[PDB]
Amino acid sequence: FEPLVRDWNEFNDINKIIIRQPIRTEYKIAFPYLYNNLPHHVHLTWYHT
Amino acid sequence: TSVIKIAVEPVNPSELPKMLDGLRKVNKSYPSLTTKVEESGEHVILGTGELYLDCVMHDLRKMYSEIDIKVADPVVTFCETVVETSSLKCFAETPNKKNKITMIAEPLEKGLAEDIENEVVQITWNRKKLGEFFQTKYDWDLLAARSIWAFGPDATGPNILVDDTLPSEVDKALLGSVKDSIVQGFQWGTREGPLCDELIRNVKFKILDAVVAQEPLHRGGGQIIPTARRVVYSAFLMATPRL
Amino acid sequence: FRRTIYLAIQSSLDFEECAHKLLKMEFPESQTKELCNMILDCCAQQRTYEKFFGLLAGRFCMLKKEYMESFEGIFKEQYDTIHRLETNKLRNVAKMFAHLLYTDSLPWSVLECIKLSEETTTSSSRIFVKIFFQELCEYMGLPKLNARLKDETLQPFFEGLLPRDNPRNTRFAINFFTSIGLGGLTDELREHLKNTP
Amino acid sequence: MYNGIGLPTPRGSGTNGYVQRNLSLVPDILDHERKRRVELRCLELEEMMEEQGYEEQQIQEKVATFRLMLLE
Amino acid sequence: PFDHCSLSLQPFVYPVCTPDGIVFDLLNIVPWLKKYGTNPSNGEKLDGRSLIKLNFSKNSEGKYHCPVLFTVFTNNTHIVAVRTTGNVYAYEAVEQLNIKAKNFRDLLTDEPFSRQDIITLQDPTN
Amino acid sequence: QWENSFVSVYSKDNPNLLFNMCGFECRILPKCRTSYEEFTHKDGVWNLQNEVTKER
Amino acid sequence: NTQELLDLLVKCENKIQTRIKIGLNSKMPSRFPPVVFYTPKELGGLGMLSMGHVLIPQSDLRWSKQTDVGITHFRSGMSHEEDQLIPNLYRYIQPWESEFIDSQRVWAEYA
Repeated sequence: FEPLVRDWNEFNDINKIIIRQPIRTEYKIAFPYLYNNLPHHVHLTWYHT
Repeated sequence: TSVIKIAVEPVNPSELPKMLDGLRKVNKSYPSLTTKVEESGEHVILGTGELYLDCVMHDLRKMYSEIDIKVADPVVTFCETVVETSSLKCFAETPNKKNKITMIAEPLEKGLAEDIENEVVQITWNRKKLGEFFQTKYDWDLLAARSIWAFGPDATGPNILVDDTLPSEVDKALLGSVKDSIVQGFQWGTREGPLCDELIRNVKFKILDAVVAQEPLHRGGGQIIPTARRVVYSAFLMATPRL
Repeated sequence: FRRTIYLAIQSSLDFEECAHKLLKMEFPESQTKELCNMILDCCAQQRTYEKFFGLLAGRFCMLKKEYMESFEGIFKEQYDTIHRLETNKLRNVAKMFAHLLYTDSLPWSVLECIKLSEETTTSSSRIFVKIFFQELCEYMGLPKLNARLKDETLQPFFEGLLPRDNPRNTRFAINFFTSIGLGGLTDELREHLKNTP
Repeated sequence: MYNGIGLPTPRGSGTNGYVQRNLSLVPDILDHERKRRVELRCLELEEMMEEQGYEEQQIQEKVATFRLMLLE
Repeated sequence: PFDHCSLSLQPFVYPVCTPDGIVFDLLNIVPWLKKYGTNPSNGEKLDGRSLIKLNFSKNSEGKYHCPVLFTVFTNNTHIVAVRTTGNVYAYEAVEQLNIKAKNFRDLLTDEPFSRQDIITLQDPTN
Repeated sequence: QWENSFVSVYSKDNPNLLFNMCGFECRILPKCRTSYEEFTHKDGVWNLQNEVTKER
Repeated sequence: NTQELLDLLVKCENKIQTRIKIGLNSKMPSRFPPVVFYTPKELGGLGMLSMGHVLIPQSDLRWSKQTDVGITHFRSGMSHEEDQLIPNLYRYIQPWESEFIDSQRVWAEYA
């Protein structure tokens, strides 16, 4: 879909990170609030049926 | 076991007191979600799982406080240990050069530390019961049991501070004077970690040379504890850090 | 084949994108060695040397051994048929193998095929190794060039280049290292030959 | 997977915005514990003596030799 | 930063803190008071005998650490100071060793201390 | 004017020297300074050479 | 080396093509394959020279504005009718740094 709305950070400092498994969009959608800043107009869908 | 690590910030530092109000409210509404304002200046949360932290921040951003807040990636809280015995000694002496403390370090076995965690070895016993337990199960020495002073980090901490140097050991006047501060400094070093500020686990420290200032007065009493934890660090870091 | 290869090359922007295009088409596994030898051919006929083609066939060598041993033979074969070109082509050829070498894509072993006797060395070989070692030193810096050209684990290959055994080609080859101006190597080994008699 | 690659919307871009992955990608220590050796050497001796008699003179006999004969 | 003057905003080889909390390098703060008796931390003139000296410890590295905890003192670590003793021990050290207990004595020596004689000299959490 | 100008320092904190000439936007980084890692890659990278010692 | 040009050139080339379609009276993509634009002017085509049929290399936005990470993915350039492999102007132009060395040697030996 067309995007809904449209400098520096410290947590993104590449000296302080450990990438053991690289984040992917499946994770960013499974856990909307853990894996995303400013998650707005979001539904949190989950199912352990 | 709470193991997951999440640092959080407001986007504009201005509304940090409101973000603090929110972290209060979540800490009160949650049983073991544990928050700490870490020396780096940050706000870290320690938690259980992905779904746990998800609904945490769901409520945080949804109800308690409505600022925009940045969130770092999840990491772990760590542990520190050794692999083999401190082959030599660095020994610390009080700022006023009054007390020389020689101690070394080595690894315990996992099981007994497990029991320390199980409350099975509760030293709320008498040293006699300590000895029964220890020598019974894991071929500990009876005198090693006599030598066990305490356990480090807190009520249940898997490391052990032991005192074994007989002729200077029967200085129960000056040592039985100094045991309190000794334990303060021991649990200090164990809790604050020698390397990365996370907890140590399952490690054995043994006091082998306690040259005490005669009348270990407030000079000792006050300037003794950092010396003790420096002994702890010397042993550990000297002969074999591990994560 | 060669048509499609030349066109993927000539349609890309750098060896990254060209390598992606090549592996996204597919071929039989049969022509891997000739894949490498083909990038060789194309660069040899180029306007001038540009490390595009080197970097590309070298990336293939990095992606499997077929082109590593393929390039063993590729250097061998240009040492066999290196007289066959003009000075222009030979210059880009030497610069090619030189890029290979200081990127360590070829192994410094291959020097075994380089016998530095006068009567074994075609003047064409002489100019080839001239431009080659000038590229090596002016690429790597001279110090670690001397260091690796020193380490003994490679001297088995290097013997053909640095003569102590035969004194005639010792004189000759050390005079050639003089010529290209790597006085270090030159005077070290004719030092040893000074000590010899 | 939109893994932070591609366009937000391939709408006004002149491409279909289709994405793919780059296929060509690749000294007291011994003395301090010697007294600890001497330690249980006095302890268990008077223990193995009290195991065989606890008059404390038969055991102070057993310990004194275990102390002197060893420390020599 | 931590161990630099403030009027110079440059390093102080010998420090003399302000009774308010900053570093007033005595060598030039005496020039500042002997040429215009006021203070740069506060443009109001402040008396002389308040400028006491300070003790920043030093390790095998010489860095101006805290002696008690052996903790290197930089722009993050919280630093308290004890006025009457002449020594400065880390604020966390002094706090948990005297604001848990009731032995309000010194932090390096055998000396007592006054329950207000400790002032925060460097604290990035304030 | 300070608004249309541009100044760039190289020191022990900045290993890069950036400038902006006829139409190009260039950035020089020496090998001695913080290049543990060096490549030779796509052509955007001129390999300047020291004409006395002739080493890059 | 400028990843913003490559996009500029894709969009600008395909705006020019689109004005030619609009000049006729349709933008159907199958009435106008590439052949009609890139055919040389001897064979009657229009004779365009292209740089918008490249793949545009893409890399991981976050660390791309941070530390020069590499090239992981390849967005696509203009849309060509099949595989079709349209050539490039960049490959027929010769880089500067290599001309400057040629000219060095060439005039040295002419002197």
